[PDB]
Amino acid sequence: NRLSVKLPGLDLKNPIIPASGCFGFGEEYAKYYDLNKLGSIMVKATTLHPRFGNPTPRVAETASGMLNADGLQNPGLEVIMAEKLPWLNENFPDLPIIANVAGSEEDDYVAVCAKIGDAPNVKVIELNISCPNVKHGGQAFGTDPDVAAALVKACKAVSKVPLYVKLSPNVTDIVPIAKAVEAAGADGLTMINTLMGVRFDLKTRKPVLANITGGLSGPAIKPVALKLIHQVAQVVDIPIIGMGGVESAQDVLEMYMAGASAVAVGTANFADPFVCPKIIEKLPEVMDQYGIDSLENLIQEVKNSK
Amino acid sequence: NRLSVKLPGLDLKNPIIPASGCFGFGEEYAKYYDLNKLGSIMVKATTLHPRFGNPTPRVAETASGMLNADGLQNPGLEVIMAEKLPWLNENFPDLPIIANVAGSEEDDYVAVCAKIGDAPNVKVIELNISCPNVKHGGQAFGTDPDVAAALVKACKAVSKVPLYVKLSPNVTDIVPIAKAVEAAGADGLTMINTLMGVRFDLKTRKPVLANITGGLSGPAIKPVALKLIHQVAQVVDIPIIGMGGVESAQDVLEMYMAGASAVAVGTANFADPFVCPKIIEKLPEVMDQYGIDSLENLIQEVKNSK
Amino acid sequence: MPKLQEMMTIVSQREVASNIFEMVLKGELVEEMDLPGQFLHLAVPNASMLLRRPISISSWDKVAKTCTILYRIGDETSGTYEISKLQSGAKIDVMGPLGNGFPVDEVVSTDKILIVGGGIGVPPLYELAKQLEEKNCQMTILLGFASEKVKILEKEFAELKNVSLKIATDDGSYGTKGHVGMLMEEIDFEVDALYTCGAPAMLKAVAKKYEQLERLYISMESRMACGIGACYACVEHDKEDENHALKVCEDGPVFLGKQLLL
Amino acid sequence: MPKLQEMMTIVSQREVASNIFEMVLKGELVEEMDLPGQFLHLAVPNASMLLRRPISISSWDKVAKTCTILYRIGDETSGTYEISKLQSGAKIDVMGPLGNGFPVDEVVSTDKILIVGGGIGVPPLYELAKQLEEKNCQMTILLGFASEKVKILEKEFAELKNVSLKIATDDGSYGTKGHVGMLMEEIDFEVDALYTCGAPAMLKAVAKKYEQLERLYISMESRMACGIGACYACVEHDKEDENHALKVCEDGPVFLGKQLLL
Ligand SMILES: Cc1cc2nc3c(=O)[nH]c(=O)nc-3n(C[C@H](O)[C@H](O)[C@H](O)COP(=O)(O)OP(=O)(O)OC[C@H]3O[C@@H](n4cnc5c(N)ncnc54)[C@H](O)[C@@H]3O)c2cc1C
Ligand SMILES: Cc1cc2nc3c(=O)[nH]c(=O)nc-3n(C[C@H](O)[C@H](O)[C@H](O)COP(=O)(O)OP(=O)(O)OC[C@H]3O[C@@H](n4cnc5c(N)ncnc54)[C@H](O)[C@@H]3O)c2cc1C
Ligand SMILES: Cc1cc2nc3c(=O)[nH]c(=O)nc-3n(C[C@H](O)[C@H](O)[C@H](O)COP(=O)(O)O)c2cc1C
Ligand SMILES: Cc1cc2nc3c(=O)[nH]c(=O)nc-3n(C[C@H](O)[C@H](O)[C@H](O)COP(=O)(O)O)c2cc1C
Ligand code: FES
Ligand code: FES
Ligand SMILES: [Cl-]
Ligand SMILES: [Cl-]
Ligand SMILES: [Cl-]
Ligand SMILES: [Cl-]
Repeated sequence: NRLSVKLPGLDLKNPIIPASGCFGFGEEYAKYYDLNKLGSIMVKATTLHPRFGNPTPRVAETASGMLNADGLQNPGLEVIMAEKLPWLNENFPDLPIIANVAGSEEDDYVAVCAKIGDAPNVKVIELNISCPNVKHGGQAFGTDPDVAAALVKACKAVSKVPLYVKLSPNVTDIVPIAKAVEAAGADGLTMINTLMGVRFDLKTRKPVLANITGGLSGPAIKPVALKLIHQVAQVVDIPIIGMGGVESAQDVLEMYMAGASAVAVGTANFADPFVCPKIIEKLPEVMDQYGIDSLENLIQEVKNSK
Repeated sequence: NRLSVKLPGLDLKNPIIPASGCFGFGEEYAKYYDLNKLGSIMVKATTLHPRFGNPTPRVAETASGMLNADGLQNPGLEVIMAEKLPWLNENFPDLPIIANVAGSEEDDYVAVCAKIGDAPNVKVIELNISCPNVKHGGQAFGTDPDVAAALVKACKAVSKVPLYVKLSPNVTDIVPIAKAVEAAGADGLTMINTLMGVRFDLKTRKPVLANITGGLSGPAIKPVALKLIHQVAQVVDIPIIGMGGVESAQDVLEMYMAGASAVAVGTANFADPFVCPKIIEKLPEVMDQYGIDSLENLIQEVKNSK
Repeated sequence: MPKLQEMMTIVSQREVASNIFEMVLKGELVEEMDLPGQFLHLAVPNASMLLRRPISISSWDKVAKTCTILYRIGDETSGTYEISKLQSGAKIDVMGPLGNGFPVDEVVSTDKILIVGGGIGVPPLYELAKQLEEKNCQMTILLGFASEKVKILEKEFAELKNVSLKIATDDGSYGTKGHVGMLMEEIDFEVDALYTCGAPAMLKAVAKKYEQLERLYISMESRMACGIGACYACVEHDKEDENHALKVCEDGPVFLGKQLLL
Repeated sequence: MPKLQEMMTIVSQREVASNIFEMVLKGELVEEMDLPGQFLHLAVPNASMLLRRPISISSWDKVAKTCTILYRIGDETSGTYEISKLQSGAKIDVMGPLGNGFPVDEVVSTDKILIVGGGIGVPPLYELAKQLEEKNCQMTILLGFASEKVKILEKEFAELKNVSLKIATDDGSYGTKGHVGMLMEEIDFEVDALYTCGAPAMLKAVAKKYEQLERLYISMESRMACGIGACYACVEHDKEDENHALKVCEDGPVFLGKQLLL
């Protein structure tokens, strides 16, 4: 239909995708609506081994946003291949799944990328490079173009599905990293991951988060997301799934004006569990309001804008 | 009193300072209350020559924030020495003024720093290094530690008043820049300047701002500000005037927990013209609530926290 | 002595045209109002929307302690939309009144006044005509709208004596089909003062047809932040003084035609 | 068939103790309530505060279609403060009811039940006692507070038959001076099931004194985000299964004492 969009590895009925780490592996939000309404799902990060994650408190509220520092808690590859992904395949066999892949060192990233494409419902791997690198001094794989390009090319060597890369906003210049990752064979990009923030408790005078720092998400970060998506779209020809503060069909369309081809929705699910289906159903009315016939056309019109 | 705080060049009756670019040179907000209530004022940026600034639209609203791209509109050094600063000296001779200094190339920064200390009410120069450098490819003087250290040391050579440096949050790692600038002789720091954001108009499909990108300010950016202030405070021994999203006496105290010694207040003035005096008067009640006797003690307790 | 800011009380609020609400506000800010064409800087009742909404004062009643505004709302993500949910009895956070308004002191019974309004530029012109009626002068008032669906204040203007009122709609749904500028071109007298407020293309047409008139007052709009002249968000180039910036919120919103470029 | 979310109507709301409000909510969500100790996930009426506030259900009335909550507010920057400004007739955005509550099915008239509450952990224990009273069992209920200034629900608990109620205050302003844990140490019978909810130090004391009891139910609190088990914000370590994380919002909020570490 009008909402349908086609991306490498993804023939989506609509462009609305719950963002990784905000939907689990679907089992809880499924209690609230038929997940088939979604275009896709970015499931919680997969690491090679299980991770309990960071100590609590893990979250904090901010003005039009939140902080989070769960630390990529997940049951690990085996359990995700055996339990989490099969449950989604059984209950929603036609719903394509984007597997968010994280790690502490390159070998770990590669091992997950070799295996997780085997799951039939997994159509795309989302490479999360905002992770501290224990072979590089704790350096997030995504702040250095050469590190990032190496990681991408290595994982590209073993993926049986198209490989997207999730870019971090915490850089002086995102253009070198984006260029390098496309050159290393990335089929697409997703952006953005969280900003870094801190809250202090006035009584204890200590940080609210046990991790001290946390990732800043929510509508507060949408202007930064649009800036970086727009910046990157002028510099690469692979498509972009945009995210950061999306809350409404208006926000979705604004993501398109920036150069995104589909839109992920994260923090909004916590305020409103129905936000993703609500956005999906109000998209055609809102597209009418601004004279947009189809999302596929809008992508090409904007791509030629240019 | 309890609110009094002493910084290089600043014996402040309280730590509340309207942020540069959000108070003009005081003449308009003075219509609403006695500016003597303030601790200080960061006046609009001074460049060597007049600047009309960027085309309109210059501002846009965001979730718990705003975008702004005025482009450092100011009447230039001569007019600011002859009109703007003397008016503040006549009407508020005891109110210390922080002169925000910007420029396109180092010689321009130096020339302003040589002259503006002559004004009797100017007690501190706030070096704004978030400016595009036309001798470096448009590179903001504040994203490269060596560029920044050179600029600071050059301006340090001619300033008759203590020199503070305003740091930009748009960097991968703010610690090298902060270290280098302290080493170059900076008496103090102020942080943070704005993040970069973009809004799109859904009807025109073009950016809302004529400049496309704009600076993102307001409560939305407070978690990022606290993160960077906290990060820098562990790495330098010169004091910090913290700013970014401050709206309440609570926010002021939270800035102190991060390591600030005084707090600038910017975007909040546009929503509430009385916000700075309101914060000043509710600070003692709020300090009571969290068992803080004086702001000077709190600074030392936090500095030893460490 | 001036109040500057006040939590006013909304007396009533009703949708008088498609997505256009008329709100009556009661407060002590009304006692400070003088020139037509000043504005109020309204805080949206939504804590994620920090910039005030600038809205023209359409009329006031000093005895009633009330003022009246008419504003168009956006979609459900807009702040004006939030404002329209406020009910009779609610408080609204007002700064004002603000700006340089339309001057009327030098208007006298001999003069023939022309008024050109369009869209949501129309509200402030009502208090203008209301005041000029006391000076026993003869006014022609030309108002244009996109559609009958958004026509406003026809009845209020019609009940004013010494007023010829012609109304255009772009689609022809009401009155004359076309734009106000057309009804301008048909003017057959010597106008001594012209007051105009509306969409940029209309303001441009008026400014060329009467470029040689000196008493030509143009009410401008702009994106705004501080609303008081501090932040420099709302600058126009000064036509008579290149190398100088006019601030719509504080120098205006009303300017002499010679001060403006298109 | 389950509603999951509902714009409930606040029936009333009044400050029943220093910064503690009792709100009555009317909606179809009440028909889905069963176990005591479930909670509601409340949206703050402030668009800059996006995380819902988790608040225990204190009591409900299926015929009235009402539930009752008692919550403490923070300062004027807190969201609970905003919630307390809601007036009779306003709507409030509720998700719920949520979580694993206190089980009562296996309680029988023979059993002697102990209940230990503190502070704002007390509200959910009221609906618990209310339900246990029907099972004709004999309860001792020990409640502790910082001060008389924050004592809540004494009268409601007192009007319950089969209930011995002792009340402590840390300062001695009311009842027994000291903490609940002291009144625990004085227990002189064999308790078959203990239900407790309150501040961590208190939960810890209860958990040691009755570490050997199996029917020991502890209601936990945590920072929360999604409120349904998706986001992993609210994890406790599983004591009986190291290498496993319990989620307070979905596995709890009520746990068996053997599942918890301190
Ligand atoms: C001096 C002055 C007087 C005005 N008088 C009236 C009046 O009497 N009636 C009326 O309907 N409108 C009037 N306007 C226009 C009115 O301020 C805007 O229509 C309104 O602010 C749009 O906000 P929103 O909440 O609908 O949209 P949002 O999209 O939620 O607003 C986003 C931001 O953009 C700003 N903005 C967007 N469009 C405009 C615009 N066209 N002009 C100014 N700011 C804008 C908003 O103030 C806000 O800061 C006036 C504008 C000015 C400058
Ligand atoms: C399962 C459960 C049931 C609860 N039942 C009750 C009850 O019946 N009565 C009652 O008074 N309180 C109860 N609480 C505690 C209540 O949720 C917090 O006191 C409240 O969320 C604090 O928010 P605020 O608006 O006052 O402060 P703000 O500082 O504005 O909140 C900031 C953020 O921190 C969170 N937060 C801060 N302190 C706490 C805390 N102690 N627990 C959980 N979240 C916190 C808030 O939810 C919000 O996300 C319960 C908590 C949980 C987890
Ligand atoms: C609780 C939480 C957990 C997250 N976990 C992950 C993750 O595991 N992997 C990942 O790539 N991004 C993760 N993110 C980032 C989001 O997917 C998204 O990139 C970011 O939050 C911005 O989108 P939003 O503002 O719509 O939430 C997480 C965000 C939150 C709030
Ligand atoms: C309209 C506007 C103009 C500004 N102008 C300047 C400036 O001229 N020089 C400068 O160093 N910072 C400037 N800033 C940045 C603010 O001083 C402050 O560093 C930033 O806005 C964050 O604080 P806030 O969130 O409290 O506004 C400006 C900000 C705004 C919104
Ligand atoms: S709005 Fe700030 S100067 Fe006009
Ligand atoms: S709050 Fe999200 S998992 Fe418990
Ligand atoms: Cl791992
Ligand atoms: Cl210059
Ligand atoms: Cl009256
Ligand atoms: Cl009923």
